[PDB]
Amino acid sequence: ATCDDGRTTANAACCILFPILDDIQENLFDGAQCGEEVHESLRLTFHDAIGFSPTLGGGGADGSIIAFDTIETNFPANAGIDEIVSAQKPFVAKHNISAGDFIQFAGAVGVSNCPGGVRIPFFLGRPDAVAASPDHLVPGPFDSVDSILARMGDAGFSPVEVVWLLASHSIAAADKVDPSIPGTPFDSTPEVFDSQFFIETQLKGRLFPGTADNKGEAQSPLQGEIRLQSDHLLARDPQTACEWQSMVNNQPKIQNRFAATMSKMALLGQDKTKLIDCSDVIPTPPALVGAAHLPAGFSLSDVEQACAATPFPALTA
Ligand code: HEM
Ligand SMILES: COc1ccccc1O
Ligand SMILES: [Ca+2]
Ligand SMILES: [Ca+2]
Repeated sequence: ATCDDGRTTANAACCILFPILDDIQENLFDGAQCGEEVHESLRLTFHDAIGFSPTLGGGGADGSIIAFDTIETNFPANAGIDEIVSAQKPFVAKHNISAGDFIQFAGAVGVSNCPGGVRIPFFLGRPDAVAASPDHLVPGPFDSVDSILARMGDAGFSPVEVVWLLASHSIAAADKVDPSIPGTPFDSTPEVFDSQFFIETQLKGRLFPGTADNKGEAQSPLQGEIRLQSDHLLARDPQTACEWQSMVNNQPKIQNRFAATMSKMALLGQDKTKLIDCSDVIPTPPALVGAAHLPAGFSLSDVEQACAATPFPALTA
C-alpha cells in the first residue's frame, strides 16, 4: 500500500503510524538520537510487558503502566519510570493508538536510532488495558539469579532468553541505584547497541563509581561505569554464564536474538494473529563500524571466566 504522503508500507492499516513516527523522532527522541529518551522507552517496554503472571494476572504489553501509572509507578521496582510515562502520555492522548501499541512502537523506533541496532518486529492493534499489573512482578538488581529466572520463566522466558533480552543493557544507564551519580552507563558505549556490555560485566570489579553502600550494586571494573549486582551474578551463574559469554564479539547473535525475544515480549498478553504486522514502518538502524574489545590496558587476566566448556574469546584491548 501507499500512504497519503507517498511513503509505503505492506498493510494499509499501518499508514497511521507514519505521523506518529515523525512526532516521536522529533519530540520524544530529540531528533532521532540514541540518547536517554530512547534508553528510557526501551526500559518502559519491559516494565509494561513484564506485568503478566498466569496465577495473578496483568495483561502484559497492554499499556497499563501508562493507563494505571498512579498504581504501577507506586511499585518500588518502577522507581524513575514516571518521567518517561509522563513524557509519553501526551503522545498517546494526541494520536490514535492504544497505549500498549505506543509503548512498543516507541521502544522499537528508539532502538532503530542506535548503531548496531535492529528492527524489532512491530504489530498494531492492542486493545486498551483493562487492569493494573499485580504488584511485585518486575525483577530488581538485588534479586538473586534464581528469583530473576523464576519470575522471567513465569512470564514465558527461559534463562537463555533472559540473557538475550539483557543486550538492552548495552544501551543503558542508572539514575536510582546510586543517586549521587545519575546517568552512569552499564557499558562503555551506552549510545551503541553492541557487545561491550557482555564483555565489561565479565571483568573483575575494581571500585565503586560513586558511593559504596548501594543496594543492588556491585563493584564496577571502570570509573565511569556502574554495575548491577544482578548482571554481576548472571554473568557468573552456572545457569547463565555460558550464554552470557556466547554474546561476546557475536553481534549477529545479539541482533537475531534481541529482535525475536523483544518481539515475544512486546506480545505478552496479546495474540499476533489478531493484530496487523507493521514491522516495515520501523527505520533501518545504522551498522557498527568498530570492533569489540576489552577496555584499553585490560587483558584476559582481568576477566573472571565463568564458562567451563568454552574459554573467553581472545579480544584485542
Ligand atoms: C532481567 C532483570 C533485569 C534487572 C534486575 C534490571 C535492572 C535494571 C536497573 C536497576 C536499571 C536502572 C534503573 C535506574 O536506577 O535508573 C535498569 C535500566 C535499563 N533496563 Fe534493565 N533490568 C532487567 C532486565 C531488562 C530487560 C528485559 C530490558 C529490555 C528492554 C531492560 C532494559 C533497560 C534499559 C533500556 C535501561 C536503561 C534505562 C535508562 O538509561 O534510562 N532491562 N534495568
Ligand atoms: C528496572 O528498574 C528498577 C528500579 C529500581 C529497583 C529495581 C529495578 O529493577
Ligand atoms: Ca502492562
Ligand atoms: Ca553498548
